[PDB]
Amino acid sequence: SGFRKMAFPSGKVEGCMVQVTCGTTTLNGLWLDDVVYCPRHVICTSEDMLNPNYEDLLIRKSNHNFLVQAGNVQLRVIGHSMQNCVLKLKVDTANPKTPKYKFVRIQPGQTFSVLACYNGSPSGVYQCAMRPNFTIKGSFLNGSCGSVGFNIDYDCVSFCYMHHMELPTGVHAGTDLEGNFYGPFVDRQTAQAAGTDTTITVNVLAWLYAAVINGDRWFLNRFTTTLNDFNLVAMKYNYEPLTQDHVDILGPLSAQTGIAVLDMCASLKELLQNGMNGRTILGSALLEDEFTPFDVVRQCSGVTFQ
Amino acid sequence: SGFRKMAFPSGKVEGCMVQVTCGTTTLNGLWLDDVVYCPRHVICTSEDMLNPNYEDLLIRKSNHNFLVQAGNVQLRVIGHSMQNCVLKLKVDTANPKTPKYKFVRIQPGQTFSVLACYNGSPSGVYQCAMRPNFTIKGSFLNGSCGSVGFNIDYDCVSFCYMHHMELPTGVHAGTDLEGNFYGPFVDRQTAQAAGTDTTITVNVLAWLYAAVINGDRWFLNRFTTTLNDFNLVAMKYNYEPLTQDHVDILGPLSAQTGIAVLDMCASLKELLQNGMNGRTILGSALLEDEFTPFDVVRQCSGVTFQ
Ligand SMILES: [Zn+2]
Ligand SMILES: [Zn+2]
Repeated sequence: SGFRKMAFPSGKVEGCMVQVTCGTTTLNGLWLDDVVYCPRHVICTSEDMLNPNYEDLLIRKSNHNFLVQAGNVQLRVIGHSMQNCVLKLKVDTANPKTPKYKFVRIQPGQTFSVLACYNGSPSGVYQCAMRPNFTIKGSFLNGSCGSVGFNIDYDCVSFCYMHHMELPTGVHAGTDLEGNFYGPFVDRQTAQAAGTDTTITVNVLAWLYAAVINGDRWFLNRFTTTLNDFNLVAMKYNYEPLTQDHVDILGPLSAQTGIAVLDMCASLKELLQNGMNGRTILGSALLEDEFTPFDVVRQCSGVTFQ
Repeated sequence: SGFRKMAFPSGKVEGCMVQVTCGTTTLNGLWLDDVVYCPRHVICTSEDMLNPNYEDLLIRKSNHNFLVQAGNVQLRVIGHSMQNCVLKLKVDTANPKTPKYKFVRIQPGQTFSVLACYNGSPSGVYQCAMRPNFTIKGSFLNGSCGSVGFNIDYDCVSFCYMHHMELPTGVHAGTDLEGNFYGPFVDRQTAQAAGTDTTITVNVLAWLYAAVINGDRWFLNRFTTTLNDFNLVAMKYNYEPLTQDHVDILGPLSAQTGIAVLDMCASLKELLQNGMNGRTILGSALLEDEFTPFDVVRQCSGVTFQ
């Protein structure tokens, strides 16, 4: 029993973290097989980030300008190229600690673990979610760029996020491992406002199921609702509209607990309209939306990873 | 910027996890040098846990009855002994992945990371705290016994917790790595009620400093207080009494932010007496007490680990 915000074990990713330095700028890179992936703004000075022309800046860089250090060992760079907003540094040595891995572009509402790193060294691991407005709410100080987000399925690490930017509002933006930003953001120090931070309804419901499974049940009520009726309430409270696809994904949790998805929606409706009256659910005083239905099933059954 | 509940990178501990089976019972062990540490109730049947005589049960076990598997490899057990509530299985092979390590018995209010494991395989990592009543609020399903809690200082893993028991109230009890339970709990399936779950005042204050550093400032007020006056309020709200030792530990955070410890206490006093009026601090709608002052300084400065 008990339910915690839980990150994936980070060892497989720790073995892939390297330091990348170009000129006066040092951030983190990801070493997989014989390629190191890092944010392209490693080639920028602080002044460059106001309006960088990355293709022109990269013309002034050669392979030997990219200093790559894996712990104490220096890696030899034998090629470099830019793919969207990431650089791919080809090195002459395959990472012997390369895990089975994939690159995946995640959807808003999906969760992943972040291994915060500085100077190529891991600092901590935590869980977060791709917000509907394509930001993440992380913990990143200067030097953390190139830290990555990931999911693990048994023995395969699916890399989904590379950190690039902090918005002036303190939220975070980054890319997939193909270098494409999530959302409209760009690797330029400019005005970039985030859209509405909408709540991930299907994740709140999954978390309510997790609560019931663990004995927090005070919020269950005698009511039901419909998708269209619930969504009128979701709109009022800046929740994502619930779809039948979401209802289907919650099916296993509905089956396990015997609480129909729409009955749980009616519990959520009352919590939105009335608040939590000074009480808590799973140690939280607000509705938590960074557990997916798959996260809940995983933690409530005890799935492991090779 | 940003502040997250962050666990230590778990790779060093992942390399120490093994599966231990005795008879029909399987849990987790910790393999360090040529010793495997696990809960002694691995020798119990479910029936035994109502009133086990561990010394009598262990007389019926030989070295070959302790099956120890590190991933796919079987370890050869060449000796066994009981130390308090843990078993020490001597094996014929030193763990080649043994990190620099220490065993430490932590104090209530201190935090640590837990690597939840099943069948010797890591499942997830999360942060938690030793509660003042010597329980922890974890995420442990059947099979998770022998999972460990730990802190990391640069390259040295300080192991502080081994999981043994879930109380009927759903909280968790365990031992240090010398086998001594935290608090009054015993490895017997009996009536064991936990004392008052008191809030860790010094940690709440540290977290308020973290909030200010990150721009959440609405709760600062025009007031101050004294230690004795604040503690009258702490008592009313089941908070730990604040001592001058706590004030001293918060000194660096006071110095950095320019907010005197007792002024922050007056902010906390008002939050306790008036609530949070439907607002949030660092994404929480309640006062968070599982960040230590050292946790806050670490995450706000970006310390890493070899
Ligand atoms: Zn950067
Ligand atoms: Zn057990």
